[PDB]
Amino acid sequence: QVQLVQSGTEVKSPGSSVKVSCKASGYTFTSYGISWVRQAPGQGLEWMGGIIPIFGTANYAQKFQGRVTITADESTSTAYMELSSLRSEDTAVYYCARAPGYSNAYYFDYWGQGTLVTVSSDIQMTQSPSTLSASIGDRVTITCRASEGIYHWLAWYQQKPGKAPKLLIYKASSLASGAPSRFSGSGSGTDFTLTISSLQPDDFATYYCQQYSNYPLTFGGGTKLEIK
Repeated sequence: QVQLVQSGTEVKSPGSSVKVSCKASGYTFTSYGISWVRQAPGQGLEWMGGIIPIFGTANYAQKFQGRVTITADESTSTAYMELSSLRSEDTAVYYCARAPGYSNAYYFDYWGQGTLVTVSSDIQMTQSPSTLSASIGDRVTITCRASEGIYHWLAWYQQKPGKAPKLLIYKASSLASGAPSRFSGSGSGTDFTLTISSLQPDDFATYYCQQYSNYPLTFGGGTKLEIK
C-alpha cells in the first residue's frame, strides 16, 4: 500500500523552470529517501539526484551543474524536484522513487507514475543483449557489465511500456518484495546476470540494471525481451 503520486504534465519553453511534486503514502516518510530519475529515448534512464529528508541531505548528478533542486516536506510526506534553465534535451518522463535506505547512493523499491515534462569518468553500465526474442517456458539470461568493480551494489528493474519501473533484484542477488521467484540475480565485481527460469507471458518487458556503488548512479541501456 506504498504509493507515490506525482503531479501532472508540464509544458515548458526553454530557459524556464519546472517544479514536480511526489506525494508519498502507506509508510513512514522520514524512514526513507526520495530520488528522481528521468527517462527519454536516446539518454535512457538518468539519475537526477535524491534527498534523505530526516538528514535534509541532497545529492545531484554533476551533469546538471546545480540546475536541479530537490526538497521535501515531512509535514505533508511530499518531495519536489525543481529543474532550472530548461533545455530541449530536458524533455523526458520524470519519476520520483523511494530509496529504502539512509543514503542517496541506493536502489529504488517503489516508483511514481511519472510526469511528462516537455521543453520547446562515471561508471558505465553495458547491457547485453539489447533485444531478445524468446518463447514461454524458456530460460533467459541477461548481462550487465560495469566499467569498474561495484562489488554487489547492483539492482535489476522490469519496465512495461509507459509504466513505472519495478524492482526485481537488489544487492546483485536479493529478491525484491513481491517479485516472482523465477527471477534470480548473480554476479560480483564487474559482470552481472539476471536469469528468468520458465519465461511466463507477463515477463515480456524491458529490463535494466543500475549500480549504486558510487555517484553518479548509472543504469544500463536496457534489454527488451520479446515473444517468438
